[PDB]
Amino acid sequence: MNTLKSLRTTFLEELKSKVTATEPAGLYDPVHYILDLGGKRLRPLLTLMSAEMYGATAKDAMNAAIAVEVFHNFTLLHDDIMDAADLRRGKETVHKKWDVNTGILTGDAMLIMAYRLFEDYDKDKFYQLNKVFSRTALEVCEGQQHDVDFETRDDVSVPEYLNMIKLKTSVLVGCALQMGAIIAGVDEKEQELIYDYGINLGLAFQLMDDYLDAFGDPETFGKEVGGDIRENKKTYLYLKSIENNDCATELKEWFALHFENMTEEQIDEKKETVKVFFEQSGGAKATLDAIESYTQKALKNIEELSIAPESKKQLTDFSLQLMGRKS
Amino acid sequence: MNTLKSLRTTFLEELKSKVTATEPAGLYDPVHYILDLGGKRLRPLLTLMSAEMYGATAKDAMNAAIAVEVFHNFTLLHDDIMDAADLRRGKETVHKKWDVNTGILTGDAMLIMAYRLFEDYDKDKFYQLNKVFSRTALEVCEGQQHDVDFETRDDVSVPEYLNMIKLKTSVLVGCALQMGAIIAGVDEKEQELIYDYGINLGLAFQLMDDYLDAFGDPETFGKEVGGDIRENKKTYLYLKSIENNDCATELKEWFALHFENMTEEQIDEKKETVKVFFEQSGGAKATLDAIESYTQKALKNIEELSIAPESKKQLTDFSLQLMGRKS
Amino acid sequence: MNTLKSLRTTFLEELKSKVTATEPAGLYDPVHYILDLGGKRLRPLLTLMSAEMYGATAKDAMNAAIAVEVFHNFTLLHDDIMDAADLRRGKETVHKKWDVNTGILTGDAMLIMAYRLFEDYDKDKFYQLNKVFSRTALEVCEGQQHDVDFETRDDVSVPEYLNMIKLKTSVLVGCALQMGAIIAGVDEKEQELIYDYGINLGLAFQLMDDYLDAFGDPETFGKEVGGDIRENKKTYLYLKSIENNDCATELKEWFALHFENMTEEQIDEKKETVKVFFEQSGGAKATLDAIESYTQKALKNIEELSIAPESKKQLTDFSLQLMGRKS
Amino acid sequence: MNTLKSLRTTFLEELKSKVTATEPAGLYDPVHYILDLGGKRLRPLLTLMSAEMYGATAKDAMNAAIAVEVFHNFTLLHDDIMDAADLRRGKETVHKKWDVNTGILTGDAMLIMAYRLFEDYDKDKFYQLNKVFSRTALEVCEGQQHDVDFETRDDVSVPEYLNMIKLKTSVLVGCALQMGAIIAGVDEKEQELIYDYGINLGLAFQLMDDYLDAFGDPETFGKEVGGDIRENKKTYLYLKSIENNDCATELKEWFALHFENMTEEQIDEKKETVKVFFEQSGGAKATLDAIESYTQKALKNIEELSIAPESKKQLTDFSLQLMGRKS
Amino acid sequence: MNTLKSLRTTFLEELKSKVTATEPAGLYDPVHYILDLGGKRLRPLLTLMSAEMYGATAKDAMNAAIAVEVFHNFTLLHDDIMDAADLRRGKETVHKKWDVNTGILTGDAMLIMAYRLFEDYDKDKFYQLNKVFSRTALEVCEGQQHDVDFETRDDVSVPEYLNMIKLKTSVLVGCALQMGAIIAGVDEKEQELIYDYGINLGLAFQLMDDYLDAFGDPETFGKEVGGDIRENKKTYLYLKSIENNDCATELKEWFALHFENMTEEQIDEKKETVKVFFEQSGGAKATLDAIESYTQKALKNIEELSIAPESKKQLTDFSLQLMGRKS
Amino acid sequence: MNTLKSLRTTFLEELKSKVTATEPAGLYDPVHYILDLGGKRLRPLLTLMSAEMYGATAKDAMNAAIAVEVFHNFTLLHDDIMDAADLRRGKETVHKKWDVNTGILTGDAMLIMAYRLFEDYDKDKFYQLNKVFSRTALEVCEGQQHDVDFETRDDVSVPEYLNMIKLKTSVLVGCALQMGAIIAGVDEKEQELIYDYGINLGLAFQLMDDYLDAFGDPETFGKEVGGDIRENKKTYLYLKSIENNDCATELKEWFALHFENMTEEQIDEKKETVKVFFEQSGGAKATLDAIESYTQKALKNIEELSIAPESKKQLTDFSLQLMGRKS
Ligand SMILES: [Mg+2]
Ligand SMILES: [Mg+2]
Ligand SMILES: [Mg+2]
Ligand SMILES: [Mg+2]
Ligand SMILES: [Mg+2]
Ligand SMILES: [Mg+2]
Ligand SMILES: [Mg+2]
Ligand SMILES: [Mg+2]
Ligand SMILES: [Mg+2]
Ligand SMILES: [Mg+2]
Ligand SMILES: [Mg+2]
Ligand SMILES: [Mg+2]
Repeated sequence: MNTLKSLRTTFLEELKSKVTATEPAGLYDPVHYILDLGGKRLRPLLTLMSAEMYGATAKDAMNAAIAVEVFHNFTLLHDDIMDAADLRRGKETVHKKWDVNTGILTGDAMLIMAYRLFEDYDKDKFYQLNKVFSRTALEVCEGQQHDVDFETRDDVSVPEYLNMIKLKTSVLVGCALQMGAIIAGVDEKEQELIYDYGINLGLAFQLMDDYLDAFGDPETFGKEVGGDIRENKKTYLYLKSIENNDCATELKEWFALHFENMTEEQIDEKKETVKVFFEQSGGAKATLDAIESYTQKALKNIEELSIAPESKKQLTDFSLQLMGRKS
Repeated sequence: MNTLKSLRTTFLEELKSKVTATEPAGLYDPVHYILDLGGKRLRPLLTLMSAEMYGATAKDAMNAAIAVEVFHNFTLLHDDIMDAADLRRGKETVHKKWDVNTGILTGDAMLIMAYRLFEDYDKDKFYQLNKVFSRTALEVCEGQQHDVDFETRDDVSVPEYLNMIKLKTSVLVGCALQMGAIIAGVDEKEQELIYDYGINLGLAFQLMDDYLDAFGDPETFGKEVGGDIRENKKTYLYLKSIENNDCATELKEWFALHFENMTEEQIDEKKETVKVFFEQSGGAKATLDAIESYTQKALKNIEELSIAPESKKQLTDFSLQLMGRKS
Repeated sequence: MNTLKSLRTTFLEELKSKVTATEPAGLYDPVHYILDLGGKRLRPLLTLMSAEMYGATAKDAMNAAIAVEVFHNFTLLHDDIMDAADLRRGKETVHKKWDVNTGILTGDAMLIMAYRLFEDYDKDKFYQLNKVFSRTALEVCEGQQHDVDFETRDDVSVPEYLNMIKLKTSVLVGCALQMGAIIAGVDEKEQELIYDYGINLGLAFQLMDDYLDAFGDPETFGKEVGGDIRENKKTYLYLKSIENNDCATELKEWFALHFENMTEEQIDEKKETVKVFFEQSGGAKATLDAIESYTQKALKNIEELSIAPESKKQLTDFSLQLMGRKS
Repeated sequence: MNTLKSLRTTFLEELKSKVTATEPAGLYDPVHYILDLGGKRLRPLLTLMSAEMYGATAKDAMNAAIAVEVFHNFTLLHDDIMDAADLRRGKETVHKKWDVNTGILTGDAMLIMAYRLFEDYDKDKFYQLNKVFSRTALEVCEGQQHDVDFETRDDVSVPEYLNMIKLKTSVLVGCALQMGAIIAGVDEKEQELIYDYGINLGLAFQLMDDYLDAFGDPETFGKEVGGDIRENKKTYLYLKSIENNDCATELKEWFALHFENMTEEQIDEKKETVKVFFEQSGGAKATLDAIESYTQKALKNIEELSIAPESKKQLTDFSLQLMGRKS
Repeated sequence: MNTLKSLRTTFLEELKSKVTATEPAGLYDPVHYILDLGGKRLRPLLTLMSAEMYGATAKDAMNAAIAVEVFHNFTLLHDDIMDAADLRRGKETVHKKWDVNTGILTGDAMLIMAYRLFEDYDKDKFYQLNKVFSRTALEVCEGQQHDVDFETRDDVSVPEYLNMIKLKTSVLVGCALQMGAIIAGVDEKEQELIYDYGINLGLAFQLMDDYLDAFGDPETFGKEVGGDIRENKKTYLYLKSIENNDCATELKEWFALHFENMTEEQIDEKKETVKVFFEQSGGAKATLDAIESYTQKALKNIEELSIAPESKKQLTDFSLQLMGRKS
Repeated sequence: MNTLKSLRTTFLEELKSKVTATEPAGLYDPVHYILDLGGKRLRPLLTLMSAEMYGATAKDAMNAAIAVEVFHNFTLLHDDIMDAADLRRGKETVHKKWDVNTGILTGDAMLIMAYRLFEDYDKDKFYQLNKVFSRTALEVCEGQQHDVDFETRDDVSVPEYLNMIKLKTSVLVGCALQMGAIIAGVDEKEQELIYDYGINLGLAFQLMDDYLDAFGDPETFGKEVGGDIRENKKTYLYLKSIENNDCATELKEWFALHFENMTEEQIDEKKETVKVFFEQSGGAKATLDAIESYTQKALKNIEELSIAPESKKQLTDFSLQLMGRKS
């Protein structure tokens, strides 16, 4: 496959070229805004990489890659509204810069624009793309609802948590890879194998996000360190920490304090104290083990793909780099 | 074609049978709720009527008919949020019964469920259905944004108003008819002719809604009489009324008072006084003329369709009944 | 027994004489205010009537009678806060005239002042008075909590409703009568018999309040007609109405609309429509039957009391007058 | 007397055993919650110590000791509502964890449960317990109202401040000791002597709390340092500081700034600057002198009690330990 | 003097000609808006009438007449903000159409523009105009503050009420007349005589407004009937009504209910009931007597002015017409 | 001229003596409060200095000097309301200590009191004082509106910014000097020359305030460092910084974040980062150059005044000291 940097450069050129709606501005200005917040564009690049590895061009896969990115950004726009997020990537969220009604309607327009980007494909690929895309989009809705339901549950199991993050953050990784495979004309059995890789990669990636939310390096315009702790989100780190009967009661008591009932200094003490319980309980290590375990499962999936050994080496290195390890 | 009553009965059976997602309840309970608020189901029945007239069965068109209804209800769910509507058809809106975040996410899930209802069609019809559906859905978003933009404009032309209501309320009428024609295997030229009928019908229907909002018979759990007046919506009735230099200045002055700066009795006096200006200006008659004119255009479209004369008589009668006239 | 009018006159003299705390004004001004809102003073007069019937004087029972009234008013003060009531007996509630913190603290001071009014009794009666008073006060708290719990339950049984109104409104009727009996030196078996009368009377009285809330004559500064309907309170009238499978579904649908999602006219239509369902279902008649049935049970209790036949005739007439019937 | 640690251990066992109401949970769950927030339980242990010193057992005094603690916690529950406190002892307040209406009603239920804990005593002690308890409870209400009244007064005298803290925080110390003496069968003259000790101890203790609010060691989940300063509470420390005509004008000017008109850094500068004025004015020393003076008065009261010299040594040491001094 | 209608016509021409500032629009657009709300322009026309009667022209007095109107409108702009008025003369208030900050700043600009309209006068008249204008403007501020102070007083005397309405509404009537006299070159003794007429006229006019607020004919876009009653304003009508010991207690009790604690129907019942107390107490008649009495005092002032008997007849008729009587 | 310190001492004596209105307290208490917040009283002292330099006494100019200070404080009172300022000079703003309505009405009373302080001047000076005062006051209103208009403009030129700060902060400096010259009997040509000095001085002074807002030394009860940055005020520092095409895009992006969408730490990072862009762009130096340039223009104006060379040396030194330079 081409280098990430080469694919990203082509991708950002083709994005500007294929997303051109401008009028009415009240609808489309926020689409250009959210697509211009930058970053790694991991999801669309999985589509291009999959395509190349299986014999097609980036150029062939490009409209589908752009659908994936438009879709993902549609989810961020509605999610920022539902989560009352003020900033995304150091910039105002769409509903803050404009208004909530703009966020609702523009996000709706982006989901539809994503579907439209499939229309240049032949009838057979068009059908296959729409089918895995729609199943994935509806799964992402279910994952969102599960995550909301967990907010008022005091009894969430690790299996239920892994099912939720699979639907909410991993199926679209699978889907992005599967779409490149569809464009290359690969069969269903092969499509499912690359999909499965995407599931294990996506689960490792999200478990890593759970870990770094608590233990990650602070960035002022980056993700707040200890946001999950402050908001009492029951992530893999917390769920594993409370399996230890020594820490469980005083972890549950920290997770009973709302941040609106607390001063800055109380919130910071809660983050330092809960971080220490995460280490001492074995929860932090159990989280690093689960990330390691999903990454290995993803590497074994790569070994079984019908792609050239170069392609497996590139994918194996990309997977290790994504998980902050070295090649 | 079968009778409306026969099609509606089959439609409500097939709706219950084909929309079965139940878990998670936080996502899908509101889908069953909004689909159970009743009424005429005009849009899906246009799909079934189109199908029958051109040779297919209701049963063949049914999944597409249900897509149309799921789509329309998705738009009502987001619209009720954006318009802060408390009631729909005498019952609490989804965002009032549940919450705004439920309305946002459930509406997203309904748009995706609509797309999925195309999946049993052959690859050729699947392609055609998705294409006219997506273009229609994005047009409905544009119409919504235009209607929002008109709120802060003091200078809206009749042409701009007719373009907005075409996108917001008529293209989906066209689309519902065009989808039945696609299922019957009709060609693009014929599909566009039935689409065009739907445009003229949909414009007549919406101009009728503008008229009845001011002059309609009061229903307590029905549409408020004078809601457009209270909210200073610049509808066809107002736009034509202000063409009269005798009424224009004191109509613009009534339309400058926000209802939040007014007592009940002031609002009622504003409605009675503006209603009288609508009559005396010629605006009310000009609105009835435009409804009459669009209805005639729709009747001429029916005369040119490639359908049996029975089918034209049934459609001609359905069009007159819809516009509160007699056969 | 003396006439109600004679007892009430003595009672209001002794009230002014025995509740004299004035400083600090921020605490005690609201006590004088709430005790001066007038009405029938039913509860304290039951204490005086019980005392006389069993051989003691009004004067002997007076401090205990005043405790009962101070207690009852303490409950109204906290209840007006918890129910967000703006007016009581045509005048501002304590928390509206002053503030919520005044309502909380003054109500606390009134409960304690009630207990103190027992202190002139001999050690034996003091003990008995405190014991039935405290059990009654804690039962009234439980009844309040049950009524709150019923707000979020869709499944309340008639037995659970009768248990709630017994605790919330009837045990204090029983208690007021039992306290007069204690002051007259009557034994526990007799005390319980008059208590039981008070339970049946209190249940009849509250079932009558449920009936008149819907069907009572309007008083502008009196209880709103249809308040229970507007607030979707599941009272005996509603619980019996929904036993009719013909009315049940559209009663439950009316009871799903919050009044904050409705206009005045929608609220008035809901009250007229639900009132009609109450009649047509058999719920209204079943409510009048239950009032009749509790009143008869109370009359039989009177026949078994150890009091002079005069005393039974006076009590029998008082019971019928209270229930808006004739002697 | 037994050791504090031994009495506390027995007390927490007997508390769990004698406070068993669980249904309805909406009423009683918050009672178990507030009684489980831990700490020294000073007030109930004064009751047990008094009992032992005068010849009775802890076991005899236990129900009365538990009444004292239930009473005190009832006051904290209403006080946390009226003061808008978010946390108590590092945990959410009842009105934050549940709601305000829960706090109002559960607190009412706790006052009544306290009264009920007297019922196992003989009629003579029952009478005496209820009488000093009720007088104390009503005095605590008056002290609360005085403290509220001082918020809008610019003219509060040291005598008026000492009278307020006596009613609000000291009479219950007196009362707790007096109740143990009543259970031991001691006479009124002796009961008043131990009561008086409790008054002087309670005044020393509260003057110490005034001192430590400004000058105490910071605890993140403990009492905020400088809360009285931030809220402009006119405590003994401020009242003595303004007797100095050199500091008075700029102290009154600091005490004119609301914390809602200030940034964190302004609040911290106000606390550092006012703390310095407290030292330099002589106010801090005058506060330490008043604590010393009340402690000595309490020690002289101990010398005059009719108890064994051991008992006086234990009480003398307990008094010095409470005031953060050594034996 | 010219007819009111002739003076008003010249006045509205000269207003448009002499108030021409347009940029920046954010400052001056609201000046044109508030000056275009129409009505009788009584105050400026008093200036023109005074001028003519004493020998000058309307044209000479015009800039001063316009100052008076600009001043009066400046007071209405700030008053509408402070009173939270939504409408003025059937149109949105400046702070509702724009914002509060616009109302504050534009009103400030209008006071200054008023002062500037004196600048074409000779140095002697300029001095005299500025002096009576400034004293009047500061008196109007004092009257406003007194009216605010009366809101929290339960003890307002008729003398204090008459002093307040003199400052708030009458001194500017006096001032407008005095300014015309200054322009005609009249001496101080004569200027004070016409001023005094204006005081008695202005007091009659305001007492009439107090009367008509309760008893006036309803106009939907006019002054609310019973606004003073709803807002518990202690006007001459209420102050005289409570002199009757028969009505006083239940009038004070009606005047204790805030309209925010009341339903529409309670407010309407309060207005009907208080109106009846106003009649039956003698308060309504005492108000008509005071209006009659001030009008007669004004007529006697006219008899003593140094003007032609025509001028006295015109002024006498104008005074009677203003008070809704006939010539 | 006398020393600043000598003039300030006389000024504060004469202020206390000439501003004596006390009743009603609700109107005048806030006038005494805002005039007692201290500082340099630059503006009134310019009036006294101008008077002395041209031959009059301080005593002659004093009433006009006090008008200037009363006027300036009137503007601060309304400005603190419109800007929602909580503190002024370390003390609560008038609208926070009292209320907004007090701020509106008291500020109105202060503008009128200012005008009244001209009344002891002879008719010729009275006329000249009123005329330059009123033109200045109306210009200050226009400058305020321009500054408000700039909040919603993305396109503000340096010329438009300099025009706004001239009207908002410099014309009153000119005016204060011109009034002293009028009192000394100087001619219009000379009056305009001292006015012009005041314009250049006032522009230098305000450009210095723009500079020190970003780069000034922090004072806790002083002006917040980086307030203009936090509020995205487009001051000379920002306008010059964005002329550099290297910094412009990321400066505009920082200036797009509202502080309500940011944490403390994000605000502090924004201030540090924007401060660095101000230096590196050349904007900071260009601001120091413009201050230097206006100061030199002011020094040249001093050289051309018709005053004694002493007077020019004193004024030259005062100008350099004001701009934080040395003599
Ligand atoms: Mg994200
Ligand atoms: Mg997540
Ligand atoms: Mg609709
Ligand atoms: Mg519409
Ligand atoms: Mg009641
Ligand atoms: Mg009830
Ligand atoms: Mg505490
Ligand atoms: Mg305290
Ligand atoms: Mg008016
Ligand atoms: Mg008035
Ligand atoms: Mg300033
Ligand atoms: Mg500025």
